[PDB]
Amino acid sequence: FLNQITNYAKEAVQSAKYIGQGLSVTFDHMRRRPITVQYPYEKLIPSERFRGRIHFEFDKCIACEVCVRVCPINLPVVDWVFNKELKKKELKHYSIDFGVCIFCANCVEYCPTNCLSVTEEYELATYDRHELNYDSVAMGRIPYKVTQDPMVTPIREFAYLPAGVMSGHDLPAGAQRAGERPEAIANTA
Amino acid sequence: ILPGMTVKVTNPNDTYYQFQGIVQRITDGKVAVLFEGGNWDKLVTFQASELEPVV
Amino acid sequence: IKKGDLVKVVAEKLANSLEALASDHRYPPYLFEGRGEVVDIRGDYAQIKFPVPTPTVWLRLDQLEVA
Amino acid sequence: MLLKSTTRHVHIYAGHVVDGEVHPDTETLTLNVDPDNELEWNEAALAKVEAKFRELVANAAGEDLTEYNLRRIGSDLEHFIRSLLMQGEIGYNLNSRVRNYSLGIPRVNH
Amino acid sequence: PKIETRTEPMVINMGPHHPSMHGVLRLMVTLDGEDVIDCEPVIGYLHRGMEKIAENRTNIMFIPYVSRWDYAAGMFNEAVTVNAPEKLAGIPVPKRASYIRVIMLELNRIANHLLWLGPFLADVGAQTPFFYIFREREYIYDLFEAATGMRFINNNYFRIGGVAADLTYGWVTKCRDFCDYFLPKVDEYERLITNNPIFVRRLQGVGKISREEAINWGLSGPMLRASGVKWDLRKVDHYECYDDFDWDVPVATEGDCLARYIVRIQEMRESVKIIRQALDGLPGGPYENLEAKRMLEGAKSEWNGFDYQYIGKKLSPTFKIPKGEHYVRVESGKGELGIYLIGDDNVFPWRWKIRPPDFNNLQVLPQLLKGMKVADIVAILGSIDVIMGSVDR
Amino acid sequence: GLLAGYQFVKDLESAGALALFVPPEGGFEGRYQRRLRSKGYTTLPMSAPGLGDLAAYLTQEHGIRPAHTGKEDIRVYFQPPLVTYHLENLPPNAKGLVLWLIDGKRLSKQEFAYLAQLTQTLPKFKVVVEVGGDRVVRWEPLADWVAA
Amino acid sequence: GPVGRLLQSQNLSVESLGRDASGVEMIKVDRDRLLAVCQTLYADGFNYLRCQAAYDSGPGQDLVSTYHLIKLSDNADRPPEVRIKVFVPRDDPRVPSVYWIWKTADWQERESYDMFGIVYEGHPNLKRILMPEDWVGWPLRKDYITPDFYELQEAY
Amino acid sequence: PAILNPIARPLAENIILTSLNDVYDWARLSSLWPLMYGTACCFIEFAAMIGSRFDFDRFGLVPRNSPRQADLIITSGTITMKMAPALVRLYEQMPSPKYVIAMGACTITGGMFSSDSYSAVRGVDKLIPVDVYLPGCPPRPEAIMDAIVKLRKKIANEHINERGNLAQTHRLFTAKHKMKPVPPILTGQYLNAPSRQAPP
Ligand SMILES: CCCCCCCCCCCCCCCC(=O)OC[C@H](COP(=O)(O)OC[C@@H](O)CO)OC(=O)CCCCCCCCCCCCCCC
Ligand code: SF4
Ligand code: SF4
Ligand code: SF4
Repeated sequence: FLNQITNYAKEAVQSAKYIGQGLSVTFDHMRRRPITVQYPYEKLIPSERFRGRIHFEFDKCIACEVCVRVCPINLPVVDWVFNKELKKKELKHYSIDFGVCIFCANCVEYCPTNCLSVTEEYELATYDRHELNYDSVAMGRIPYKVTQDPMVTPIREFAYLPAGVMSGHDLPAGAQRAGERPEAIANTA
Repeated sequence: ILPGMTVKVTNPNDTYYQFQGIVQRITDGKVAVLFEGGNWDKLVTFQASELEPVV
Repeated sequence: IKKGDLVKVVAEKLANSLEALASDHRYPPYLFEGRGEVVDIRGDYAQIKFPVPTPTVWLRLDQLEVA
Repeated sequence: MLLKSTTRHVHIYAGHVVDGEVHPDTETLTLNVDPDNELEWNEAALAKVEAKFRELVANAAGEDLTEYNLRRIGSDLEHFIRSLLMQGEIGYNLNSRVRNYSLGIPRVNH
Repeated sequence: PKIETRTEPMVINMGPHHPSMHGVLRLMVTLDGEDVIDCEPVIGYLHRGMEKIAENRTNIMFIPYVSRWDYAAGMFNEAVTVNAPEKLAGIPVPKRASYIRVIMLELNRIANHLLWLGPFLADVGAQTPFFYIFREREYIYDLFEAATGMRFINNNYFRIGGVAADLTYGWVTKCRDFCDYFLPKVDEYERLITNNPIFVRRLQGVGKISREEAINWGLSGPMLRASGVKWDLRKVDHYECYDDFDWDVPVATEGDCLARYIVRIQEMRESVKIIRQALDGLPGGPYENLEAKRMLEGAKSEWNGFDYQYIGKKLSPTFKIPKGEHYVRVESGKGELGIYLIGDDNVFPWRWKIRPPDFNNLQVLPQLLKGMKVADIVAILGSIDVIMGSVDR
Repeated sequence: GLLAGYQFVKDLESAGALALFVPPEGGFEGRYQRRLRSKGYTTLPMSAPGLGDLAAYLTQEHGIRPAHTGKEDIRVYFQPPLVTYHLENLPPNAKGLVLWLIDGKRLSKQEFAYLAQLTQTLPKFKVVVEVGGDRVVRWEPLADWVAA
Repeated sequence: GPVGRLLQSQNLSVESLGRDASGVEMIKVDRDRLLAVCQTLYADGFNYLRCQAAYDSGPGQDLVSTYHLIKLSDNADRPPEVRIKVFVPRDDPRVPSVYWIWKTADWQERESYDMFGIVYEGHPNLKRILMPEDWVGWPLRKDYITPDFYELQEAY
Repeated sequence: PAILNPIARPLAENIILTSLNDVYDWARLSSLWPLMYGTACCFIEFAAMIGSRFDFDRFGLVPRNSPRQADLIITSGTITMKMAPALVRLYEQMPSPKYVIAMGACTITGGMFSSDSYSAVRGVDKLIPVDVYLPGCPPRPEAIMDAIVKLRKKIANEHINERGNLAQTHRLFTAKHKMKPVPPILTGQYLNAPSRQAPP
C-alpha cells in the first residue's frame, strides 16, 4: 500500500518538474523578438510566381477565341464582328467578371501571342459587386509597385534570403536569391 | 526608348536582378516590363532610370 | 433536328414514361416554352442545354419540337 | 419542428405570431414581405403580392408539409417580386445603410 | 422559461457550426447523464455535387474543381487525375518529373500531417502548439508561394505529359534548410509526449479498435497501421519509382489516440528521410547545373534527351480518351484515394466515381462514441482526422 | 484628440476638386464625409480602379457585357451615366453632390485633368480623390497636383 | 481467370469478362446468385471490401453496380482483386445488401440510394444524407430536372 | 417607361454633438469584435491571420465563438442551401449594429460552382446584406486586412441623428393552407435500432 503512495509522490514531483520546465520554456519564449509584420506599413514582396489580376491588351489581339475554351467557366467574352472590307474579324468589346474568377492562370499559358498578362494586384475591395465587369482600358492600367511607395517598408519572404536566414526581418546586406545565377558559371567554368 | 525592345533591370535593391523583359507601353515616366519565366507571363512595372537597353 | 438547333420541349409524352419517374411530378416554366440548345445526338437520346445555370439533360427524339 | 424558408425578402413561417414569438402549428402560414430596408413599398403592389401569395397557396393543395414545397412557394413569390420590379413598378430606396443591387441594375430600354 | 427536469434520457443536439476547427456536422447525442449512449451524425451542408461537374468537362477544365475536392493537400487528386488518362491512353512519364511529383506529394503530406495535431492538442489541453505549428506551416506556405505561386490547393502544376513549370533557383537550398530545421521541431513535439502528466493516461483506452473489426469496417490510413496491419498502398503498388530508397512503416500495437499520434509523429520523420533521399537523388542536380550543361555543351550530345525535359510532349487541349474503365489507388494523408473513370471515346467522360477516404472511416465514429464521457467527444472526432469536404463532396 | 471644425466644406466649395491625404491604417475621412452630409451634401461611394473610361461612364451611356457560361447568348446591358442619373432624382434641398473615390493610387494623370474640367463644367457635383497619404491629414488642390 | 474457376468449382454459372487495361476482371451476377457468390468468396479470402460504384450504360439503359473485392495479406507483392457487376433495371432497382458480410458499404449503399435511387433490401438505415430528407428526386440521374429557386438562378 | 428598375427619390448641427458622434464612431472603430464562421479552406486562411505571422489581433479584433457579442460576421466558404437558414438565424441572433464581410469567390457570387451546380448558393448577398465584398479564390490575408480597412472606412460614415435605420418593419399577413401533416424526421435511433441487430 505504501508503494502506491511513493508512486503518487513520484508522479506529483514529476508533474511539478514538468510545470517548472513549462515555466522555464515560457520565460525563454519572451527573449525572442516578434516575427510579425505590420500592415499597411511592412508589405510583403510578391514573388515572380505569385499571380494576380489579368491584364489585357487591345493591340496584340486577333479575337481567335482559344482561351475561352480553356476556361472552365468561360469568363472572358469575345464581342467580334464580321467586316466585309477586310477578310478577318475585329474585337469590339472585352469584359470579364472577377467575382467568379478562380485565379489559377490557365488562360495565360495557352496563348501563343501572350495577349494576357499577370499583374501583381491583390488589393481588391469593393462595396458592390456589379462593377466587376472590368473593361479593357481599365485592365490596361499601370500596376502598383510596392517599391516606389515611400510609406511602406519592403520585406522579403522566407525563400528570398541570402545563404539561409530564419528570421528575415533585419536584412543588412543587399544579396538575394541564395545560390548562383546561371550566367557567371559560363564565365568562370 | 521604344515599345518593343529588350531591356534589362540592373538595380541591386530589387529581387529581379539582370532580367530581360519586353517593353509594353510608356506613360507618366513608367515602363511596363513583361517577364518570361516558365509558362506564365508576368508584368512588373519599373522606372525610366532603372532599366538599360540591351541589343 | 441537327447539331446546334433550336429546340422546344413538349409535355404530352412525359406523363407515364421512364423519364417521368426521376422527375418530381412537376415542371419548371422554362421547360414548357422558351429556348434550348442541342449539344449532340449519340443514339436515340439527345443532350439538351438550358440558359439557366443547370447541368444539361437528356431527352428522347419523340419528345421535342422544332421551332 | 419549425418549418421556414427565407432568403432576404420573403418570410414564410409555419406558425402564428401571438405577441413577439411563434409556436409550432401546421394550420397557419404567416407571410412577411421585405423586412429589411431594401425596397420602398406601397399599398397596391403589396396587395397584388398578397393576392399572388393567396393564389400560390391555393394552388398547392393535397401535398405534404415539407421544406421543398414551401421553398418553392417562396421562390415563386420572389420571382413574382422580381417580375413586378421589372414591370415598371417600385424599386430601390436611397435611405439605407448599404446599397447592394441584388435583383438587378437600372438599365435603358432603348 | 419551461425547464421540466424528468427521468427521461436527454438528447443533446450538437449544431453544425463547430467553431473551433471543424466544418459542418449535425451531431445528435442521446445520453442519460455523464456518459454517451447513442450518436447520430447528419451531413449535407457541404455537398456541392462534384460528380455532376465532370459530366461535361475536359481534363484542362477540371483541375481547380479536383483541387477543391479536398482542401488539405489537393495535389493527390490532381496526381490521380493526371494518372488516370495517361494510363487509359498509354502515355509515358519521365523520371525527373515523377521525382518532382513525389517531392511535392511528400511536401504536401508533411503539411497535411502538420494540420492534425493543432486542434487535437488544443481541444484537450494547453493552447500553445497553435502559433508555432501555424508558423511552421506558414514557412511551407511561403516556400510554395515562391515555388509555384500559391500556398495551397489553388495550384494546377500538373498535366497529362508532366509538369508545365520547373523549380526556382533557391528552392532546393531553402528545402535543405527546411529539412535542417524541421527535425528538432518534431523531436520537441515527441519529447512533449514521451514524458508527460495524465494526458498520456487520458487518451489511453478510449478507442480500443481491434484488428478484425477494423478489417470488417474497412479502415484505411493511419488507423490501419495503428491497428497493426501493414497495408501501406505505396508498398503494395509502386506508384512512381517507390522501390529505390529505404522505407520503414511505423506499426503500433494497440489502436488508440496516443498510438495514432505517435504513428504520424514518426511518419513526419519518415517523410523527412524520403525527401532527403530524393534530394540525394535527382539525376542531373539542380536547375543551375542543368542550365549550365545545356548552354555549355552541344545541342543534343548528351544532356538534352527524353528523360530530362520539362514535359516531353505537348498534349492537345481537347483530346479524346480511349473507351474503357480504369481504377488507380494512391495512399494519401488521410487514407486511400481512388478514381473509377469510364470513358466512351469522347471529350467529356461518362461516369466519374470518386472514392473518398474519410467517408469510409466516418462509419467507425458511431462505434467509437459509445460509453464515453462528454469531454472525449471532440477528441474522438479529432483523432480520426476527417474532413467535411471529403465526406460531403 | 483633435476637435476639427468646418474647414473642408469651405475648401470644397471654393475649389472644384480636392485631394486629401489620409493614413491607410484605418479611417479618418469618414468624419469629413459625415460633416458633408451634416452640411447638406449627398455622398456617393465609388471605387477608382474599376471605372473603365471616365467619359463614356460619366457623360454618355455604356454597354456592359455580363459573363455568360455558354448557357445564355451574348447580351449587352445599357448602363446610363452614374452621376447624371444620381443628379436627376437627387434634391431634397438642392445644395450639392460629391463623388468619392476610395483607392486613387491606381490611376493615371491623364484623366485627372479631364475630371477637373468636368467638375468645373457642370457646377452641381464635386470630385474627391483619396491618396495613400503621409502621416498627417492634409488637403491639396487637384489642379495643382496635376500641374506639378 | 482463377476466380471464375473458383466459382465454377462449386457449381455456379456466371458471366466472365476480360481486363480493361491490366489487373481487374469482372464477374456479372444479376439478381439471385450474388449472395451465394459472396458466401463462397468470403471463405477463401476477400475480407476487405474496397468500394461500390453505380452508373448507367446509357440514358435509357439499366443500372450497373460494381463492387470491388480484394484479398488481404500481411506483406505481399501484388494481391489479386476482382469486380462484381450487378445489372439491375431502373423499373425495379432492387439490389440485396451486403452489410452483414462486410461493414464497409454501410454508408456506400446509402450514398448510392441518394444519388441514383437504388432500393437496397436488408438495409438498417437507408435515408438521405447527402441530399436533404425533404428533398425528393435523384440528382445524379441522366434525366434529372432541377426546380427553379432563388438561390439556384443566375447571379445578377 | 423606357427606364427599367427605377430608383425613388428620398440643416445645422452642434460641435459637442459632433464630438460625441466622433467618440461613438471611434469606439466602434477601435473594438470591432468579429465572429469566426467558416466551413472550408477560407476558415484556414482566416485562422492563418490569428497566428503570430500577420497579427490580426493588433487591430482590436478578438476571436469569439459567440454569435451574440460580435458586431461583425465573416461568412466564408462554399454555402449549401441546407446551411442557408442556419446562416440566416446566425445573422438574426446577432445584435442590431452588425456588419457583413463576405470573403471568397464562391461566397460573394457563384464562384466555380456556377456552371453545373444544384446545391451551392450563388451569392451570399441573396441571404445577408453584404457591406464589403472580397473577391479571390482564395484571397490574400493582406486583402482581408484591406477589406477590414475598407470596412473601417465605411463604419465612420454613420450618423447619430440618422440612427433610425437599424430596424425591421412588421408588414404582417395571415392566410390559411391545405397541406397534409408530415411524419417526423429521425432524431437519433442509430445503434439500438430493431433492424440493426436483428437481420430481416
Ligand atoms: C516565489 C513563489 C512561487 C510560488 C509559485 C507556486 C504557484 C504554483 C501553483 C500551481 C498552479 C497550478 C496547479 C496545477 C497542477 C496540476 O494541474 O497537476 C496536479 C497533478 C495532478 O496529477 P494527476 O491528475 O496524475 O493526479 C490525480 C491522479 O493521480 C488521480 O489518481 O499532481 C498534483 O496533484 C501535484 C500538485 C503539485 C503541484 C505543484 C505546484 C507548485 C509547483 C511550483 C513549485 C514552485 C517552487 C518555487 C520555488 C522558488
Ligand atoms: S487574349 Fe489571346 S486567346 Fe484570347 S482572344 Fe486574344 S489572342 Fe485569342
Ligand atoms: S484565371 Fe482561370 S478562371 Fe480566371 S479568367 Fe483565367 S481561365 Fe478563367
Ligand atoms: S473561394 Fe476558393 S478557397 Fe474559398 S471556399 Fe471557394 S474554393 Fe475554397
